[PDB]
Amino acid sequence: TPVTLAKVIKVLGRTGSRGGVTQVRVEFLEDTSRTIVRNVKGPVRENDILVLMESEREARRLR
Amino acid sequence: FQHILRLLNTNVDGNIKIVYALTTIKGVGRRYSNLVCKKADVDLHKRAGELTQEELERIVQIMQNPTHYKIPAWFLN
Amino acid sequence: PGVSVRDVAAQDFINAYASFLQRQGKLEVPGYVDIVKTSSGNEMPPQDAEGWFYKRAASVARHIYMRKQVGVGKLNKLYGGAKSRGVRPYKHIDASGSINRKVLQALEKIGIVEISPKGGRRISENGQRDLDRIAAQTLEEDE
Amino acid sequence: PEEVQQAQTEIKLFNKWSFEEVEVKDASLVDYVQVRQPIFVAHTAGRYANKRFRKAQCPIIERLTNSLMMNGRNNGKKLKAVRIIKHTLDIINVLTDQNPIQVVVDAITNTGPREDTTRVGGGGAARRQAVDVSPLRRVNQAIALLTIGAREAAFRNIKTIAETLAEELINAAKGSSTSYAIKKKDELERVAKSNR
Amino acid sequence: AQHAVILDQEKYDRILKEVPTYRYVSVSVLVDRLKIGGSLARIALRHLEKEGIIKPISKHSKQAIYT
Amino acid sequence: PQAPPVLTSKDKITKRMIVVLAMASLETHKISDKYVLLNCDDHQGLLKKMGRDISEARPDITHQCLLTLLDSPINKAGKLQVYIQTSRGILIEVNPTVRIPRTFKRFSGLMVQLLHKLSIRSVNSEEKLLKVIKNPITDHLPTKCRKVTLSFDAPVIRVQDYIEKLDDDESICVFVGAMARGKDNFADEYVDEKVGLSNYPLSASVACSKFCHGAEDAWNI
Amino acid sequence: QVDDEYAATSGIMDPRIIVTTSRDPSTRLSQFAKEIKLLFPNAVRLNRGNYVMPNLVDACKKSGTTDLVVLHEHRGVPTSLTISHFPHGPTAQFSLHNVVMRHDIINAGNQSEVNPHLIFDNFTTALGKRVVCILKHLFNAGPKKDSERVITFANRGDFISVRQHVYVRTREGVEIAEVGPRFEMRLFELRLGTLENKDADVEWQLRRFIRTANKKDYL
RNA sequence: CCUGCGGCUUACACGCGCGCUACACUGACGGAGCCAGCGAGUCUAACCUUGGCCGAGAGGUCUUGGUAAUCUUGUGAAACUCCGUCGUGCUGGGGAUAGAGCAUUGUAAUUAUUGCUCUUCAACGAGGAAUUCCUAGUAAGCGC
Repeated sequence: TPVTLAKVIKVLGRTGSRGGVTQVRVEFLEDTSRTIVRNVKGPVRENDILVLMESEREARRLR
Repeated sequence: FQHILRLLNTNVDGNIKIVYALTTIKGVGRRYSNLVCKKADVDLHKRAGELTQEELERIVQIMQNPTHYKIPAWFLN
Repeated sequence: PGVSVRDVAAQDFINAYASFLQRQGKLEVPGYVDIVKTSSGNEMPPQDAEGWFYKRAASVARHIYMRKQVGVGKLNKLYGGAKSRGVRPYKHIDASGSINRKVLQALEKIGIVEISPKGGRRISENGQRDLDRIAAQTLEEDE
Repeated sequence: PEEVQQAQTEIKLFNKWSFEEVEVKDASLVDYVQVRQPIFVAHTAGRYANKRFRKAQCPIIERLTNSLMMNGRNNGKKLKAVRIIKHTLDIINVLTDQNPIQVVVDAITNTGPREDTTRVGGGGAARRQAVDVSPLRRVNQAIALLTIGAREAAFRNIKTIAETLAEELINAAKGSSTSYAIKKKDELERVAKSNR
Repeated sequence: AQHAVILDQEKYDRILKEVPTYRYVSVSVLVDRLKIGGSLARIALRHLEKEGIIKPISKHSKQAIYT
Repeated sequence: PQAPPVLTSKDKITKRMIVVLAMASLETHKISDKYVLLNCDDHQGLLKKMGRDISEARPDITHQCLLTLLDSPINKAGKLQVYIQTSRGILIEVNPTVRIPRTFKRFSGLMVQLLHKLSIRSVNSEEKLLKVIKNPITDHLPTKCRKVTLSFDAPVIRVQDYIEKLDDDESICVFVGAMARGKDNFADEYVDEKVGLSNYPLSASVACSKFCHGAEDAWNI
Repeated sequence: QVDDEYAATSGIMDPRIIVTTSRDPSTRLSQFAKEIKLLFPNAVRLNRGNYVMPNLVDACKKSGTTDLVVLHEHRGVPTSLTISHFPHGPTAQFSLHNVVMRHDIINAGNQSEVNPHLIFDNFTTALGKRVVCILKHLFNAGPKKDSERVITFANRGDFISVRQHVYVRTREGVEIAEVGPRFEMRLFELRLGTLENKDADVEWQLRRFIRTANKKDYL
């Protein structure tokens, strides 16, 4: 189960959810075509790197 | 090495060093044990598996005759 | 190029000066060391209570080489600490006065202690020579 | 002295392990782990806690050095932590003489729980939602888990803190889950994938 | 006693078989129930004669001697 | 030989299980000096004035379950701890080191001392058996556990087969509530399964003894 | 009467506050500091740890602050208070006695922290005027026409007592609910020098071993 | 164990809260090294002091320094650092608990006023429901 890598393009805004977790748009570092919003919990920023354990999972508005 | 044995009607172990095995009795504390080990001319770091009954009866008599061997009146319980 | 006790280490030169005093042999230590703990805030007696007075005298000689003069109050507060008074708050206490006065008399026997200006403690030519000899012996401790 | 001339050319870590040739194995930790700083001791107490990303400015080794004095019995003791860190580094360089830095970096890279999980209140219905973990967040979590396992080791054991720390670092470098931090990372991944 | 090396001769044989090889540290020299009736943690004290197995690790002290 | 070790939340990865009791009448009702319990047939003014019912309030269900559970052969083999969720929400963890008396007067006195204390002590003064974990049972329990409600309405099966099918690292848990009029829903949200053992309605003591007999022949306990 | 401590700034600028404590507060004293923070508008606070007071106050002064309150205690509960008005203003040093705690009693709603309504009751002497002006210039300038947060100072028997009450204009009269703490506040000195001086012009000290101060208010 | 609001009593079985000490090897005791600031202090009185002295210590000896950066005072502080001793032992962690002796007043300590010393060595194996405060020289810990 090789978890891919993803570089965050930008932190997705207005993602109404529980305070502490945010949706952020990241394009995969394996290939710059796979891009999706993902739910990041830790203190993050833009243009960073992260490990994505799912391939085509995309975040949504979590109320 | 020696295990517990009858000393002043107590059972005292010898595998531990000479200060604390000489402390578990009523009327003797840390400082009293240390100074009687000083006054009985025994090495302070020995455990009492050694120190055969010569020195054991010597510390018996230094208990029952302490002021003979410079145990001061300000040290008394 | 200049040999100083200040160049020499704490534990190393302390053991060296204590052994040199043991090599000197004559210091007239008090008989209370068989029963004393060298402080009122102390709980157990000193482990090497025979060389505890020697270590204290070596530290006093090091201070007398460093500072101009000291006193029994200064020595006692210098060699003083807190106390196991129980559970109440422990302040810092001084060291034993009679042990300090005897040690002050004990170092003038070897000539290490002399009456400083306006009284106090100082070193003499014999004390400075012995300190220099012990330091040079400890200057060759690098092997 | 002689070691003064030796360190005059190469600034090794305390002149006992080389502070060069350190490598970071796992990805997504570049610019999240500070390994590019040539220094002497991990006690550079300059103001770095003020900002968020300036905490990544201090080394992860200095972060673990701060993690040593994390207890009521030791909060605020510096030189105890420094001497314990030197002893633990010597224990690492004895168990694995490659580099204390390289072995510690390998353990940090192999002790990372790649996934996170959150409990969403849901208006009164908490649910387990798998979420990502940030790079400095994952690094801090691994360092904290390691320091916590090391501290929990020395509860009833005459082993030194440096010894238990080196044993946990070896378990993490092997990834054998013989340490609390590696077991915590495995259980965290298992829980995150349990409710993915 | 009855030999003054009681639990410190066969244990010494096991130590010479094992501890002179890997080696352990001053904390791991407490293995095989190194306890009272001899030297529990004083294996480093007697390690002046034996050398060349592994560097030591001193907790209360701070030393690493190749023994 | 020796007895098996302490079977509690500390014994987590080892062979252990939990017996869970709930929906009993266990509180502290001080009669106006000391602390007393809610008795139906004893106090007539107090029970009617409290707001409870004679058929509903049952304080001896826990005592009967403890009498039928603490003497189990599996309990002497070191495989079960006791978890109790009281009517006031109190969660109590009991190791099998001792055995409470079956005398409801003495058991009620010990329970009232626990209610006024939350603290029990040993004769040897070394092992306070009455531990209170962070409530409920599943907040500090073993890391591998099996949760199931043993209902008289759930699927009735033999206790030997289901227990023998379980792994030795998991902790089978059973929830029992001896309501004279009630339902098998006291710890429904905590149970991860719904299984049955008997074809007739039984109290907590009888169902607990049936589960203990099944566990005794499961792994020869 | 507006004073030289306030004439250039009384209704001109609305003030901000800073709440802090003497040295190593007890937890309940910190909680009471939290209450006096949340009662005041423009409320920001900062814990004092190992701080030299000339350095602390001087650093707080260039950053811009109108007033500074700092507390004391006696084994858990507070006893004393002082106010330091920053632009060379007068420090006032009080003894506070009784308290009710919003944590303690009930959650009775909310301290809405709106620009509150101000009440100063039964002040006659020029010292009463000094207390009224100094304390009035700590509240926000500009509550609304119907600001329902009535703060209340009462000056009966030299023990000024403060409460907070929240009112609704019900059918035949207002109706009030009790919030905030309730106090027995009493001053004992006024110094026009700010507390950094330690030696400047003391306006006022309470005579204590004067006989007639059994009876007389205001010295 | 001291202590702030609540029961009952005198010419003691209690309900709400604040703190300190510990529940041991980053530990505990033996010796070595050591970095402060705040101020305070005595004329017709004896303060704050330096030393030498002796007494384990507790405590007593005369004197200058200081009416004040001068003498305390560099308050040589404590945690801190090194090695030594010790092995997790409810031991040497721990001293609540008593008794005795010693100084030491004071008219008397008698109701352990205080201080030393010896002896006595409880609970405490990390504390549930809850629970407050907190975003850097900060929480936290140490002393004058």
